[PDB]
Amino acid sequence: QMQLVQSGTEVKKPGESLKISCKGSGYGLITYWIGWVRQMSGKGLEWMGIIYPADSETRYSPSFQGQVTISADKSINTAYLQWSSLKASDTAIYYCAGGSGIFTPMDVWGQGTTVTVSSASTKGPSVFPLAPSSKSTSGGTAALGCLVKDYFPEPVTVSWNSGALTSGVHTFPAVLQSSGLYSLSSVVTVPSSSLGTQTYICNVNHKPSNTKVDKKVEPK
Amino acid sequence: QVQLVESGGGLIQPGGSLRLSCAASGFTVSSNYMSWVRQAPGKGLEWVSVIYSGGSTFYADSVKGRFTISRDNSKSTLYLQMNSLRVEDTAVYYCARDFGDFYFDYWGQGTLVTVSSASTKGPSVFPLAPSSKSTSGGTAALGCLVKDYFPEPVTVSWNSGALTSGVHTFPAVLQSSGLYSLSSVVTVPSSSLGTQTYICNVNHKPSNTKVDKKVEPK
Amino acid sequence: EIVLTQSPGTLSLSPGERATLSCRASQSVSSYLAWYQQKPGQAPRLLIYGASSRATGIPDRFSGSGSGTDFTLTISRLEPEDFAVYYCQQYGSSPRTFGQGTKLEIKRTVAAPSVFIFPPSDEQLKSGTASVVCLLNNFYPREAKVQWKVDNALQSGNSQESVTEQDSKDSTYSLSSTLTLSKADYEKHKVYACEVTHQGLSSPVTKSFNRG
Amino acid sequence: DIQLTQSPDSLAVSLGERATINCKSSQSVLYSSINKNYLAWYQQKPGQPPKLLIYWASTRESGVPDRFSGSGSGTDFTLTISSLQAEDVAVYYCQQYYSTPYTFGQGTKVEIKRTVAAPSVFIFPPSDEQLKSGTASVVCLLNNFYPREAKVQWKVDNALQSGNSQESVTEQDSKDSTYSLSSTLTLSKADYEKHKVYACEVTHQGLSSPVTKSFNR
Amino acid sequence: NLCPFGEVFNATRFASVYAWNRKRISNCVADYSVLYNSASFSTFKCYGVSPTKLNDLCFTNVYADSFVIRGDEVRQIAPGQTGKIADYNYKLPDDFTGCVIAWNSNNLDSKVGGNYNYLYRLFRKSNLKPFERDISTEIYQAGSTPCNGVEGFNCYFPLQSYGFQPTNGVGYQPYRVVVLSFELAPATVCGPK
Ligand SMILES: *[C@@H]1O[C@H](CO)[C@@H](O[C@@H]2O[C@H](CO)[C@@H](O[C@@H]3O[C@H](CO)[C@@H](O)[C@H](O)[C@@H]3O)[C@H](O)[C@H]2NC(C)=O)[C@H](O)[C@H]1NC(C)=O
Repeated sequence: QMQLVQSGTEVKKPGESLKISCKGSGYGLITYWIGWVRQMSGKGLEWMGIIYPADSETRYSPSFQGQVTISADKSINTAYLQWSSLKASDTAIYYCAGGSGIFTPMDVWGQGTTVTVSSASTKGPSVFPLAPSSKSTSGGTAALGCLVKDYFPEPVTVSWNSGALTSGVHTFPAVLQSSGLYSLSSVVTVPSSSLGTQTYICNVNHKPSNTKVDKKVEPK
Repeated sequence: QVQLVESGGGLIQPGGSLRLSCAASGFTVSSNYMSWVRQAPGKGLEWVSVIYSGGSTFYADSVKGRFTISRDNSKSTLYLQMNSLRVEDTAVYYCARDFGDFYFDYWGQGTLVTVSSASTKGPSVFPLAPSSKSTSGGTAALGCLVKDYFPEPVTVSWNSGALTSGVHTFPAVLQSSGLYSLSSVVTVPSSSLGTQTYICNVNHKPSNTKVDKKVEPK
Repeated sequence: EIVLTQSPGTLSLSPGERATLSCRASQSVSSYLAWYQQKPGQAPRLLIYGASSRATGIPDRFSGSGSGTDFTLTISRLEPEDFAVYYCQQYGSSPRTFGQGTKLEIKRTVAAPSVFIFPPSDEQLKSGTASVVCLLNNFYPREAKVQWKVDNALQSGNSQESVTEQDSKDSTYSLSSTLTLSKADYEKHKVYACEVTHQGLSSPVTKSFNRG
Repeated sequence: DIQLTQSPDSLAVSLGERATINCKSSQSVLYSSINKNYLAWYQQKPGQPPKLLIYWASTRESGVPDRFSGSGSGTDFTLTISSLQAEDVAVYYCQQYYSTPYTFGQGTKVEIKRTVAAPSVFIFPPSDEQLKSGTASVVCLLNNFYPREAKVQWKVDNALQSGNSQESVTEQDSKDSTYSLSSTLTLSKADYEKHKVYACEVTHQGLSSPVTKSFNR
Repeated sequence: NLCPFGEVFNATRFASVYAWNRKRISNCVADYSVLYNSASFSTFKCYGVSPTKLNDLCFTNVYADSFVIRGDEVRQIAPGQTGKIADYNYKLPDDFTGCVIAWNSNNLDSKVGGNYNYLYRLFRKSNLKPFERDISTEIYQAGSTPCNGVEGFNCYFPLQSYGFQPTNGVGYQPYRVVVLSFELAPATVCGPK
């Protein structure tokens, strides 16, 4: 069995260079051809190229013929994907896939590397409460949540009661705003009789900005 | 009732991209023909594109290959992507509900797209002070001068909308410097200059400019 | 491509009359025409679909006629809520095309303009430019002549004019003539006069001020 | 450049029922001498890398359960899931490796079909904290509804809002197979305080008439 | 023994495009020289088959599709085409193998003061699949409120009238269109010799 592990998430400004990594381990490394697949957010899978690491024979897709460079270091069983000058159009998640030969299916896949190319700079999130009310109550159920707005880059982890409250929570996917920053909302479903007894706090953590906010929500 | 509200108009350099949104109410977006029609300043209406109830899209020759019309049923909005924009594309783009590719029975308020390599400039507001040369009989004339802003538009109100009778806001005129200038005047009795305070509210959304200029008699 | 020509280009009738607007096409469209009305600062409104069918919410006084290459829009009982720009659009052959429009003007009694002049503000002078604004308020008809005489010398190439739309109360016009000069050139002259010629004036009206 | 188009774009199959996905090739991917089509099928669950299910258009990969089956030859290929289960919710791709460059299909979305569930609509006025920063956000929540298709319209004083709202949809819940949607209306304080009535209107298959949740500022 | 091609081409009245007729031709000898040697056709587009060789071929069946459209709409009767006629009335598959034949029929189908009998579908929420016939006359619901089968606001009749007139331009004039579809099992339709 063979395993592929990729490098970490990358956030870069346009025009910079980038080199993501993909290292393999297990048995049969000598037979495996290493490919590279681009998947833009909300779209399908695009094949970019392939390489046989032992002699570095590279095949390029005509779409990605001159835009990227695919290399390999057989000594460390690592394949590389390079950019000379990044563009915002390159913002996608890149997988490296392994196949035991050319013209063979890709059976081994890496976890994927998220690449964000943007003019924006690291900005901490602003957390605002979504207080419950009669407009948020349907009988015995009351809806509350938090609004995480104007942060960059992804990701933002949101927890409720320090991870204790996990049923009924809905953390909506981030939306890239026209200002270049991300916004996110997380909501919870709780009994309407616990409003005055239970205290509900949302935990927002943004490691790129090193921001930790514990926002408590309560009826207004 | 039917509503068509537009968004997205503004200044953009030639060769840039811009998307126009059109929220629709009172009918189902997916089930109706809808078209974008643009009107250049002093040129008249011109059809741009249409999207059929079945999803087919058709475009005009001048915009084919650059414009893309699309709909979002989940959000009840009609879109118009405008890539590789040109200076001649500068027009007021209207959002219209099309009755079977024949005629437009409902129209949106319209949004203005300006394509130029010129940059956004904030307006300067100057007082037009009432004086013996600005007062005739019992009637007085005052105003504000909104000069050197780009691009359009600029809205002017007096006393935060409290004064609407006798106000005349002239259409903007493009000066030789490439910037716009505008004047707005009101007609008030000459007995109110000492007691009443008159303030013109100039707002330039493209520049995010807010000016509450006060005019005083001389 | 098919070209639609509207005649007349502009038209100005008194309230209560009948306004007849023609609309001729390159090829025959077989009554596949539509009529729209666009008031200033507003979107076009559908008036008549087909050659003669009336859109919902429009009074019976609006009537469409004609077929083939000749079409007519007749507006009876002209009310001041009318008097906008009217377009005709064909939909017989792709691409659909519009007419050049027909401006509709209200006609009223002659009103002499009220002429006011504004010297440049001291705040503007600190920036380095001087603007002299001459105002013609509430006049009819629209045709007017404004001249800038500085020290009895006619000015050219340094003035711009702007005209408002017809008023909704007295149906008059307003015109502003702005003379833009550098403050250095502004201090080189003493008398700034604005001479106005209009039908409602027996003789031209001159409004002037002295710098200082 | 072999083109692969797969239909349909989205699929709705109840638990335990049959799911069928077709894949159409611009040219034959059949290797004549070896008598095997160079076609593969991939499964990509949300947030996870693609997983190879079936290769050579009929041969299952090791560990793939028996209910996944591939069929077809030449330019026509079908992926069949009999007795569709909850864990099978993913996007499925058909990939050709007959000749470089490798190409994929546009993907087919597979969801669990459930009975029509109307959304629970909740409306949140902007917090007093957010107003002090100069912006106001109104959040409208559509909770536990099916199918995913729904319409949200923002009207301020019965005036339709355009260009100032954005929406986000969660994935299908793994227990009740419902969806949740949030539409956020963002306004400046100056624009927010010039109006009184803020209404969120929801149109959905499970609602006989559109519902409206509103509040007065 | 003689295939009834004349009953299709020389028909006194053609069908509307939304309700296009299809003639099944089987168990007969088909002479095509009457067609490709003619000079009455304004369009004889053939895709994937050679009409001049049609007298040496054996098929399983031949389909004859008849309808009337405008001149501007004749271009829509072709594989991979979009438009009101192509999407809502008559759609050809992208892999279409056959011939599209059209000729001007202003003499037979245009009446003084119009015809108003030839119809086309104007409203439909999805495009037709190839070789699909939709004869529904249900009121088209353009809004969320149900129509209850009465025309009104957001409730349109799906069908529209062509209204062919003799004085109209060539594109506006009616055109009779016959679409020949060849299907190739035992062969029941063959040409001479
Ligand atoms: C439909 O009706 C038309 C008339 O409207 C028929 O056309 C006739 O077709 C016959 C076929 O034998 C023609 O005869 C041939 O004429 C040529 C000379 O042009 C000659 O080379 C041949 O040996 C033969 O005699 C005939 O002229 C023609 N007449 C007209 C007035 O067009 C047609 O056959 C009918 N058929 C179908 C299948 O719809």
